[PDB]
Amino acid sequence: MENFQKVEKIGEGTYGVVYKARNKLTGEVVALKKIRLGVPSTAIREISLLKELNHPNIVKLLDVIHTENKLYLVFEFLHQDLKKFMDASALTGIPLPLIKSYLFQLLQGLAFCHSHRVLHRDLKPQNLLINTEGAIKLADFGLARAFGVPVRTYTHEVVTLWYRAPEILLGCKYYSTAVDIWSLGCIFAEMVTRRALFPGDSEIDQLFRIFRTLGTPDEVVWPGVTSMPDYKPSFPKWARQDFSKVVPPLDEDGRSLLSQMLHYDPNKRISAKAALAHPFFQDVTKPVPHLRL
Ligand SMILES: Nc1n[nH]c(N)c1/N=N\c1ccc(O)cc1
Repeated sequence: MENFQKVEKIGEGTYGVVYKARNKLTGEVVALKKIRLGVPSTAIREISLLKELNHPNIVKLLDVIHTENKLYLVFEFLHQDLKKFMDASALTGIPLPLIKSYLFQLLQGLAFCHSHRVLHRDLKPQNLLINTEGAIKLADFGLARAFGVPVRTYTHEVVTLWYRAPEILLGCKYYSTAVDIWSLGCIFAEMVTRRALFPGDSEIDQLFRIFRTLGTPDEVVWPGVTSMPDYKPSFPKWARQDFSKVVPPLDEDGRSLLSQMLHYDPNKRISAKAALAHPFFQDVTKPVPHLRL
């Protein structure tokens, strides 16, 4: 604050408004997130850890400014998010090579964060940001654990459930890096089909949409599921569909990979590091998007 000229709003994440801003010294143009709330010290301490978790696929946290009831996070500015790009690209879709490049890069971002035991917990197309040179980067990494995840944002807009892993929906309190692999799998499926995979509009709806596509989980596919807090014996028991029906026209390597990322059992679900070795990525390249900013 003080030091920043606000130039436009670009965002209203769960925790507060994001503005494009110019630093009145450095020249530099940044995204300034003004987080509403003085400030609880554990979150300060947590957020500050984030200043060292740097990777070319993680949106750089430039500075943390704590002043009153006032927490501003100053990030690297990128000029659009994947949801806007997807919307823009709807008539033809994102070309597969670009989809592949984006998935590859996000997995790298995740492998990095995961290797330092940092989870995102709330990946969604809105927090995947892209630039003109064919990069894509994860934003808001680590903010969920620092703060919480609320059911509504500061604006009352509802927090999307569409990318939530089933172990979170079933009440697992101590979930793992696997939850980000689930989310990125849903996002990969959405890029390919141009439709969200599981667009739930409540927690039961989200879970039943998952069950309807992947089969109601049981003790066979997921040891320990029926003991989870929010598991009920009364869930309907739906059959698994083929992936071939779910993500046409993804090829067999794509489908193989997606299936591994969407394993019910978080223990069996593919890691980011293992995903990077999958044959899907054998012919990966780094195309430039056509970007109309
Ligand atoms: N549109 C954008 N360009 N660059 C950004 N960083 C950006 N938007 N949003 C965010 C959102 C959250 C964040 O932690 C960082 C940036």
